[PDB]
Amino acid sequence: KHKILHRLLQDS
Amino acid sequence: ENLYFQGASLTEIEHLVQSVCKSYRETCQLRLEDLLRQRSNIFSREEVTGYQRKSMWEMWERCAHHLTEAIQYVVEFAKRLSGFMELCQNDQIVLLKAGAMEVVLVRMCRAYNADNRTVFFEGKYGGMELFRALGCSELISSIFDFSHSLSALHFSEDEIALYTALVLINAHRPGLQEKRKVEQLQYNLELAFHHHLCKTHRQSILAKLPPKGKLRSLCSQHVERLQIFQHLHPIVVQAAFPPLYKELFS
Ligand SMILES: CCS(=O)(=O)c1ccc(CC(=O)Nc2nc(-c3cccc(Cl)c3)c(C(=O)c3ccccc3Cl)s2)cc1
Ligand code: NA
Repeated sequence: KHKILHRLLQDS
Repeated sequence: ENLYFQGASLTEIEHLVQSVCKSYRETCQLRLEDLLRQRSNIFSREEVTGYQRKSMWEMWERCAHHLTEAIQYVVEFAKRLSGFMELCQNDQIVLLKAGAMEVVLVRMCRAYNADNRTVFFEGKYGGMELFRALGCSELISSIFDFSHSLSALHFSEDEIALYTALVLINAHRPGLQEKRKVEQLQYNLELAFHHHLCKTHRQSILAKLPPKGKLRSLCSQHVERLQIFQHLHPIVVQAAFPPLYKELFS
């Protein structure tokens, strides 16, 4: 899933 | 895609030094001077007893939360690192999953006071007896000993910045798709770190740095202790552990 990690990496 | 994915000149290595040191200053969580100023602020015997009296599950939850906050700053550091955002999503995840905890473990030596063997936790300094409710004494003593050995090196902020950039950009992590891109970025960060040490007459620390196996052992020990706790209190982990902590460690 890595939902949070993906979100943190895509948040500019 | 990025200059640091190819062979870099001395001038470009000198810029990498500045860039890494800037990325670190902006993502450090606590300033070194604040941590140093608070060294006289130690938990009393009554306060220590109070931490020891907390339930195991409550102590784990507080520690998982504090770890998650530190890790969030490591994610920001990674994002500000030259070339990291240019790697693919698979590789950024791979690197952060294997290295985020290792970076936190290294950053922790700034918050560790080798004079009285105390660490800054929840507003004050406390010894390892403060974490006795966790029921993972060997892990705690191994972490204090690691922080103790790192403290003996008298790292500057710039050294921690450059050494943590390297702890994270490790081309040997299993699962990397673009291994050669990561190998070149690691080589350039190695040159930047060794260049800074050469320039500051600090090459003598190279022989004193911990082996990579030491940081891997500490991370594996943390995951093993989490698995024991998880079997005892599965609902606590499911309901009250931060989601980022669970993605990285569960
Ligand atoms: C890390 C960046 S900074 O130096 O700015 C900065 C930020 C916040 C703090 C406060 C804090 O959050 N203090 C903690 N100290 C400890 C701890 C526990 C055992 C040994 C050692 Cl040395 C430290 C914690 C853990 O929860 C913990 C950590 C690492 C490994 C396992 C645990 Cl259980 S949280 C300290 C330092
Ligand atoms: Na220290």
